[PDB]
Amino acid sequence: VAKAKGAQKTVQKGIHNTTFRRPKTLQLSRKPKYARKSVAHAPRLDEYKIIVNPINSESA
Amino acid sequence: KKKGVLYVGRLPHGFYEKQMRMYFSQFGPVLRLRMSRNRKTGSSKHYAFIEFESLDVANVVAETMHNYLLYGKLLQCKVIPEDQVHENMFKGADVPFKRIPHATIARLQ
Repeated sequence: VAKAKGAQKTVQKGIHNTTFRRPKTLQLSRKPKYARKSVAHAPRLDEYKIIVNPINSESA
Repeated sequence: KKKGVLYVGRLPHGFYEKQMRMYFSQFGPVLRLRMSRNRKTGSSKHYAFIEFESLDVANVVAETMHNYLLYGKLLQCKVIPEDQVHENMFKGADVPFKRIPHATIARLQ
């Protein structure tokens, strides 16, 4: 009788039937609609601001 | 052990002797099967009696296909106890029923 009890009785009720780390998930990169600064600032330390003055002291 | 006999009622047009045998076989082996048919034209009476080797197998079907909505028909099957089973529910069972062409044989005769 077990022939029909299993896989003939339950087929009529459906035939198809160590540690955990957070999985890696697709981390997208920024694609801003607006660049947050209109005009990129001109360089802040160039030659004409690095060298300010020569010293002409007696040791110099 | 004990010869289980089963009745099936409200047969959809098509659920005939072969179709039932190839269906109930996977439930379990079926020995003697007859389906009541018209005496004259051999048309279906839409109810059949089947036998199972064990009443336990015979009662298996009675709790699944009972009230089985099929093609708009509610199949009626339940175990018929052996006290009132007659001798020949399976007289001519598993035999292609003979429908004789009464009209044509009359014209030839």
